[PDB]
Amino acid sequence: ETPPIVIDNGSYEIKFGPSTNKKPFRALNALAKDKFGTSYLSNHIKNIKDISSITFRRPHELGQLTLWELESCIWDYCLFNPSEFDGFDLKEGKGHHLVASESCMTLPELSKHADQVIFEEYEFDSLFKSPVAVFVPFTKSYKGEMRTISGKDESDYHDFQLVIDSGFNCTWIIPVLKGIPYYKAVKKLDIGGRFLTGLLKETLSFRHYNMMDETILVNNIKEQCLFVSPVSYFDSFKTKDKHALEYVLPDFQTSFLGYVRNPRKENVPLPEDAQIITLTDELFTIPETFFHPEISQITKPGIVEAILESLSMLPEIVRPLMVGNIVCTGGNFNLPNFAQRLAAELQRQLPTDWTCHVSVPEGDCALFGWEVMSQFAKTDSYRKARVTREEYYEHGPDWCTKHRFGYQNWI
Amino acid sequence: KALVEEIDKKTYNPDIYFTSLDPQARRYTSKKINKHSFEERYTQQEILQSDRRFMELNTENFSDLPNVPTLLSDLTGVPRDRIESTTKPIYGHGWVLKPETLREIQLSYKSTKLPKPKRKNTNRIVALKKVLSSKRNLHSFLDSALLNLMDKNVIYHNVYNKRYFKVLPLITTCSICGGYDSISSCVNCGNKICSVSCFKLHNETRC
Amino acid sequence: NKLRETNKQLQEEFGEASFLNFQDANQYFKYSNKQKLEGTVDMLNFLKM
Amino acid sequence: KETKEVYEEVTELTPEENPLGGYGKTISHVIVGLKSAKGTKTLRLDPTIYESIQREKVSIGDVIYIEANTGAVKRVGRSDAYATEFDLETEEYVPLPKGEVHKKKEIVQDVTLHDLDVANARPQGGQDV
Ligand SMILES: Nc1ncnc2c1ncn2[C@@H]1O[C@H](COP(=O)(O)OP(=O)(O)O)[C@@H](O)[C@H]1O
Ligand code: BEF
Ligand SMILES: [Mg+2]
Ligand SMILES: [Zn+2]
Ligand SMILES: [Zn+2]
Repeated sequence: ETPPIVIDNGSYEIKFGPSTNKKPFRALNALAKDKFGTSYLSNHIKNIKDISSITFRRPHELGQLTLWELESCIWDYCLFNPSEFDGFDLKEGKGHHLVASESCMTLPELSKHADQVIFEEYEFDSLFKSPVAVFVPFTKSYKGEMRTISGKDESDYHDFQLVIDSGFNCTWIIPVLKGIPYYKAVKKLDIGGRFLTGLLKETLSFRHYNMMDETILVNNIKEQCLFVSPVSYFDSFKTKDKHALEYVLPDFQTSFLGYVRNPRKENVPLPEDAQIITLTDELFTIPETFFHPEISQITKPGIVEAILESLSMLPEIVRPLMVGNIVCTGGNFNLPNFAQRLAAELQRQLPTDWTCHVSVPEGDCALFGWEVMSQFAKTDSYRKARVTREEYYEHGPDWCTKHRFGYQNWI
Repeated sequence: KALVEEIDKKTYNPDIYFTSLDPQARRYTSKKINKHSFEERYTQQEILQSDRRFMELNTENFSDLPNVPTLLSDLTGVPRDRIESTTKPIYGHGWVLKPETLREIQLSYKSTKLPKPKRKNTNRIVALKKVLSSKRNLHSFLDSALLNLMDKNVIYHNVYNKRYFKVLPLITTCSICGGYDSISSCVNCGNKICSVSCFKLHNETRC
Repeated sequence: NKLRETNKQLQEEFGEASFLNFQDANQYFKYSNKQKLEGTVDMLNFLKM
Repeated sequence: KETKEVYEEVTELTPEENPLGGYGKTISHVIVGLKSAKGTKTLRLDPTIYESIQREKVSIGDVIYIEANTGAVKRVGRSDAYATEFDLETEEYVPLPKGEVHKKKEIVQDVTLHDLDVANARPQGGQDV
């Protein structure tokens, strides 16, 4: 088996797939059990009939994962259920390699735990784990769609890079140079998917009936009905009266999921018995918290301050290079107008001499990163940068996590 | 000013002008009347309150509300005693190790299966079994010496900002709604209010 | 004229691959030459003004 | 027609070396930084324009209008994003200038010879009584 299996482990949902495929296999990474005790696996949460009162537990915390039991079971589930995930089928994966994506701020002890759990139980042969950052430079290896937006106006892997990820857990900004990312100018923003959902809960509680036990509705509302302030907080407030959306409660007797309507459009004239929540202000106020955390009265600096200071740590010669090619990554970036807004903000902050450009992959960036990693598996530099079974056996699990993929080494 | 005004030569502070209906006729400072980093504008108590509100926004369920002291201790290394004393806040709880899910997962992948044994009995196998029955807390990771102190230094202070905490000005809009014009501070609670309805909704519970 | 001599020799030496902004974004050396030529163009314009 | 350059949010300003002569009080140069919208930039400028600024008496968080042709600074006003610092403020806050701070432009005006005759006959300049 020449092509490996690519696993982009996400805190919210993991993306597992063969290197042959062009799209990842999406499987949730969580565990929700009804109050009556009938627990359900992560992939089976979407098929449940009630979402009002559930007990939740997600193996991946803010920093990283600690207990490998649930993750190992879920990995086997996505690795030993060919029926539920069509096309894919495997016996042992002995000759199959592994391409994984794990954060650059991992705990060395937890990195050792991950290495041992991936190698000495499932009996792999070759591994390669690296953060989603380094692979995006390989976008120059394969042709793809890549919308470059200019801030000012109204080998194969690229050495110069500065990429931001914004998923469910948190946000990470990384500078990559010479294909070797810098591990000191890296800056972490705690606002992730979790924190945006929490802000959504609090602001609806400030507006409409509470749902704090019902967090799946919060996640769905956050993914569906929000949009980033295209120009400014005040001017977007001027559109609050004219523009508004209306969500309808999901009636478990009738519909497990609700819907959002616009009063302008008459394509849905059907009246409904259940109550309807009007969202006129929180559509655009919620995304603003990245630039104005003090709306939620936090002492957090903000995204623009974080990127400016991260640039400040970098050497002056390499500072203008990074902003000239910026790639947007993460599931939070799918919110509309976010990329243009952040581009305008940082270009306004950055001085006139250097113009910064932001590259957006169309659609979600999760599948973009997955296809990038699949191309990396296709890319032959992976052959020279790979490791073998005898390297793992001849040394201890500590050497593999402290020498090659260790982060203090690249500091 | 109107020309020719009578003064009595007492007090007569040209930069101090105090006028009221005289219900108390007392200065707010007569005799000390009582009884750019954001860490400077907001004191240690205020930044810690912002931090614990942040951690309490992190949780998505009831069960992690008492997990806030543990999470904050893992973050900044503060004992839970002062967390419960000074923060002044507003089996599913004990990680995912329930055996019920462990035997229920069998029906999840029961559609197709072909397991085979390929394993040995070594110290690595014992450690793998220990990791499989993990049941460990972040507090156990940090208290133990399994992670180097330099790793702690490069995982804790590689994120925080120390000199520039703000680069954009603050909107400072009302707490309840977003009235952007004619904002003003409240009489007692000291929070910005804009509309009459906002003041009526704020004076009861928030104020 | 002193600035224009250097500007024209720089444009003659590497006026094929350093002119495009695509190479300017992805560069380590050529973007510096582009910066130098644009800076000297601005300097000569300011001097004429 | 006439071509003019101009510079337009004020970030910071520093006034000023050793006299080493007949200079009782020396202000060698003044460093001023502007923000604008399409990027910021700092520059150095003469003491005379600094005294002109002091005559305008602008603050640090303001937007100004300086024409290098005549060396005159005009205070456009405060910065709009600097609002709500106090509950009241008489001065109009005014938004931030759009585009590049260093603007090159040209202007075209139609007049009559009688306008020039009137301007020369009755000049408006002068500061004395
Ligand atoms: N179109 C969208 N609009 C708004 N939010 C979205 C959209 N798509 C995904 N998200 C959010 O992005 C998050 C996904 O993050 P994820 O990539 O899973 O992070 P991680 O890889 O760390 O698990 C989800 O919480 C979801 O709410
Ligand atoms: F793991 Be992720 F995309 F933050
Ligand atoms: Mg992920
Ligand atoms: Zn209000
Ligand atoms: Zn009040």
